[PDB]
Formats: sequence, C-alpha cells, structure tokens
Amino acid sequence: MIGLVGKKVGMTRIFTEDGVSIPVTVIEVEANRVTQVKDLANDGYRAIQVTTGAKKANRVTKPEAGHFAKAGVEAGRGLWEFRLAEGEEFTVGQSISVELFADVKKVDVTGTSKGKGFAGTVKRWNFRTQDATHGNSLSHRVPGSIGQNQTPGKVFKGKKMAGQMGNERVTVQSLDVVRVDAERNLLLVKGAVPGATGSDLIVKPAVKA
Amino acid sequence: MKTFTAKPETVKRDWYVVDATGKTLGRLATELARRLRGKHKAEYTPHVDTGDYIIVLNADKVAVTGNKRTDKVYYHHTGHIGGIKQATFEEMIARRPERVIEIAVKGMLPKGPLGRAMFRKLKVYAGNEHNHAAQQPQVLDI
Amino acid sequence: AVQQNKPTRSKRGMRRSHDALTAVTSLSVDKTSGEKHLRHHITADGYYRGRKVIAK
RNA sequence: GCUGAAAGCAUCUAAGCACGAAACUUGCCCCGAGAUGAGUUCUCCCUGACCCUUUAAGGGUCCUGAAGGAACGUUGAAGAC
RNA sequence: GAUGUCGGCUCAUCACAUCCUGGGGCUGAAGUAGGUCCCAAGGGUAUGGCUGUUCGCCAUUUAAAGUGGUACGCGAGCUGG
RNA sequence: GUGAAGAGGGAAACAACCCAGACCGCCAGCUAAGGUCCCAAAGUCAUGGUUAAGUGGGAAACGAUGUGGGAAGGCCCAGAC
RNA sequence: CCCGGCGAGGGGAGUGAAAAAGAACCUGAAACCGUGUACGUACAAGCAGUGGGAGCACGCUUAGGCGUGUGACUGCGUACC
Repeated sequence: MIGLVGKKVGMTRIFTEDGVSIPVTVIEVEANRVTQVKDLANDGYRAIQVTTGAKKANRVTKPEAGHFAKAGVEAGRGLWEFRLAEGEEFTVGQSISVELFADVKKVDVTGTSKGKGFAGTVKRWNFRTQDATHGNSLSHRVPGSIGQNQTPGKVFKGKKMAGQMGNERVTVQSLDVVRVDAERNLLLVKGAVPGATGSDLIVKPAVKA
Repeated sequence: MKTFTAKPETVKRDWYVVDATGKTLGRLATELARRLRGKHKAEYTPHVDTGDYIIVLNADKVAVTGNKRTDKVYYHHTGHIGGIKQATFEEMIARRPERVIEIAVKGMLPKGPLGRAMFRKLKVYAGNEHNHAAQQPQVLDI
Repeated sequence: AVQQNKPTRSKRGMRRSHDALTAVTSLSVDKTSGEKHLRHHITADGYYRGRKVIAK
C-alpha cells in the first residue's frame, strides 16, 4: 500500500522476556496530511501527495502557501508522493497515521545516507591496498592501473575511481516491524536505516514480501 | 543568370497524413524521406529544407516481408563496456512501434544539421488518431 | 605531463570565462554617521549600527 | 510434444497449437526532461503614462520593482572550492 | 633524431572452444555416482611449501579452483627478484 | 601494364586494380568504367524465368524426400505403389 | 598649476616647424597582448578551407537588385618539408 514519512529519532534496543536484545531504529511518524490527489484523467497516474511536520510561516513562500491552502492543511516541512495500488482511495485533507503499519510485519525504509565527501578508491570501492614497504614509492593507496594498452586506448565508462561518497538516496529492504506505538507516533524497526539522526525517512511495506 | 535558390523564409510547407497500415516498411520509408527532403518539389535546394510535414498513423500496423518480423534485429550501444543491446522487430513493435518507422526514415535522410531539421517534420503515431487537426492535414496515398 | 600542441588564444580565453571578479552588490549605510560600509562590518570611523563601538 | 498433410502410411511443421534454462525483456535498487522530441500537474506574482521613427517580435523617457532570487550574517551528522 | 621486453603487485575488460551452478539427448543410464554430446557467458571461479620464475611438483581446501584475447592487458600506476 | 614522376571518375574508405592522360576559362552538350528505392545524380523501366536461404552480403570434404528444368528406364484398369 | 606618499606616473601650461620629437626620445614593421564597433556562435563532431548560399550590417545608387564585412545551412576536402 502507500507509505509514510517519518524522522530518524535514533537507535536503541528492545529486551524480550526470552532474553534477546533486538537493535531497533526509532522512527517518529507524525500524522501525514494529504495535500493533493492525482488521477489518470488529470495527471495520467494515480498517487497522493502528502506532507508532515510543521514549517515556520515566515519561511513559507507564497506559492507553497497556496498549495497548502487549496487542500486546507497546515504547511509541512516537505512534500512526498506515493503511488496507489489500484485499490486505495484518499481525499485531500485526510490524515494518515502510523496505525496502517499495525499488520505489515516488514517495511522498506528509504533515506539519504551519511555524506562521506570525497572518498578514495580504498574506502569507496574496497580496493586492495598496495604494499606499505618492499620498495613501494608513493603508491600505498593509489588505484593502480586503470586500463589496458593501445588496443582499447581509453578508460571504459563506469570505471571505479575516487569521488563523492554517500549523501545519496539509499533503501534498506525487508526490515522487521518490532513495535507500532500509535499514541506516541513511534515506529520501531529492527536494524539500522540510512541517514543520520533527524533525517527524513520514507517507510513503505516491504515489496519483496 | 544565377540558378534559382530557395529561401528558408519564403518556402511553403504543407501538411499531409499517411496511413501506414499494411504498408511495406522500407518502401513506405523511402517516400516519406523523399517528401521530407522536398525532392518532389521543382524548387528543391540541397541546403534548404523545402519538405512537407507528414503525419504517419497506425505505425504499429506496418508490414515487413519474409521472416523479418522475427529475424530483423535492431542493435544499439549504450556507451558502457557492457554495451550492445538488441531487440527484434516484433519486440520493437510491441514495446514502442513509433521508433520502427522513425529509425527507418532517419537512416534514409541526409546526415547533419539539416537532416535533423527534416526529421523534425515527421510525426508518427501508433494509433489511428492524431491531435494536429488545426494544421488541416491532407490525405496522402503512398 | 606536457602539451603536444600549443593551446590557442581562444582556448585560453574560454578557460578564463570564470575568472571574472564579483563586485559587492551594495553597501550598508549607518544609522547615525550615514557612512557607507560593508554589511555586518564596522565603519571606517568606528560606528556600527549607530553605536560608536570602538574608535579611540 | 499435440493435431496434421505434401507422400491413402509415417511425420513436432509445411497451415495451426502446447511446453521448455542462472542467457534475453520485465520484476528489485539508483540516476534520469540538455528526453533541444527540453514533457506533465498544483500554486504564486505583475492589470502605469508618454515620446520618436527607416512603423516593427522597433527604440527611448518618466513612474513602478511584484512572486521570487541572490547577497551578507550565524551555521550543519553538507562540503576540496 | 627510442614503440621500456620476464615475473609479481594493483586494477581490470572481452571471447566461449563451459571449470562450477542452470536446461537437455544418448548411454555398455537400476539407484547413488559417472561417460559423451547439445544449449547456455547471469554470477562465481583457493590459500600455502620450494624456486626470480610463468609453469610445475607437493600439502591442505572448494560447488568449481575453466581456456584464451587485450603491445605474451596494465613500470608518465608500484616493484626490480 | 601502372605507380614511381599521374591529377580526374569507379572499387564505401584503398600509390600499383578498372575507366581515362589535367594549357586556361564557361551555372553548355555527349559518353567510358561504374550505376539508376533513400542517404546520392539517373528505370520503384519492360518481357520471360529462378531463389525463400536476407542466399544475395565469407569457405571445403561430405551429408539431405529443399526446389526448377531435361533425356531415358522399371512396374501398372490381366488392378501397380 | 593640479592628482599622488614633499613619490612613481600622469593631466594642463609653456618651448618648438613638430612633444603622437619629452630624454624608456628620428623613422616605429612583425610576432604577441588589449579596448571599441559590425556580423556569427551554447543539438553540434574531424587539416578549419573551397564551391554553392540565405540572413544581417554598411556604402552605393537619377529605385538600378552592385561593392564591402560577417557566413546559418550544404557538396567536396586527412598540413608542409
């Protein structure tokens, strides 16, 4: 079905009476307000635009204010879309809570991974380090050869080289749902999820199933 | 007496609609390229686009002789070392039929900035309906 | 390591298309002394937001 | 393999029909409208007055300066810049 | 009026005459396990002792430790036995 | 014989092959090799056949009720296959 | 006389036939580096030209449809020794 937008509160653990420690990620899922409904007739595809959280009035631009005003909902900190599975109906202004995850047992968590900045091949691509001794000359962490001789006479596209690492969209699949606290607007999922504390997260039912 | 040369600012272009159902691919393509380049006009100029706008309908119903419906292979390279990807005529028609006629015509047009300009005047639709009624296209039997 | 051909004056100019300097968009005017100054910086006379912070 | 003639039979094939693999196209993840074929949807802003002339996607003066953006400042689990 | 030539290291990429995994026909195919041929290149495809060695022998692993092309790939990347 | 010391046209590109030997000018005509569906100048020319393999547009011993043409022969309404 | 650090270097004034003869001084070429104007240029691939050629600007012209600059697009075209 549709997903929800939450915030990565942090990581903790849950102790079970059987004596098992479950590493969990605390996700705060406040009510998601539907800001726009898209259909085949007007948009060519079925989806719902939702918002969550709150934004300062002075920081909300007039174009953004009008979009929220049309749906009659308070301005949030962003907008996200979820496709409808041919059997879901929603109306603008509807509030979607974390209660819909009560019977999923597995979710897909998407977020922006931590940014490592400019990373070398050893860190970025797990390249093997060359000898630290035995005559090595300024080539301890250098990539080494990056191609073949005249025959190709070039470097192929997709060659693994140093560059930006992290700070990109990442999805972790098939994470168990440990607890669904509707009153506290909390969702506990076993394992770690991409991104740092306070980063936006998108939670959807597991697609692999 | 200098030979007459067409001028792009005073060249007349007409609109035509062509039905591709049951038409041989290559034989249909040659006529489209011929008219797209303006070779049928007495004022044809090699360096000026004197062709006509042509709308092609029912592109998914084009016909090919022999076993070309399953043996003709379209090759293209993505640019990566993996690279070569191929699709047969049947798959192209099922996946996106318009490219079949577009690819065929593109190969018969001249290569260069002017050739690309000529290709812009070709409109291909998979179905039997087009949204160019405002241009008053004229039926062209070819 | 070194060039095989001499780059043209055109190539040199295109590389310098990003070397142009950016002038200050505008200067702030002090409340009291009415002196032009860089925003968030004290004036040459020692004023800042009409306070006379430090002159000596 | 089924049915089935050419070839009274036989025959998986010529018409027709059903199976069949980590290959192929999808399904999963990421990028993606410079996709110059530059797409779609929602929302927001601007509703002056004259002059010149080779009189048109023309030029200029006065008034006006919106939505928004940028700049600057405090900075970030963002970052070589 | 120079195109650095073995091996190792790092990083590879393609071919299929396929080493493993996948699908099949025949078998002097009971089963298990094999033999041979056909299809298949998606992914995967040892660490050490000796020697500069590639190789090879040996020890012990693995589903398998494939065969080749790429200036016998790769010294304006390293090494210099 | 050509290149060397030879341009022009053709063979996609291709000194030596094919056509043909450039004194200069022309926005005139006829031809050679080679060509006439489009890129690209000229036949989607006419008549009678062949091919179904994209053969044409890469190749052998050898294998095969592919298919066209030709001259004979065996057995057959005493009933053949 | 003026700007400037009682600078450097300039702008006036004055001398001279001439100061664009000012001592970095007769004449003042080319490479090379700038400012201004016209035109072209951000979907287009290669010895950068050549043949064709629109548009724009400008000078003509007893409209005379020409000259000059630029060169969208297009055929051909791999420097010299």
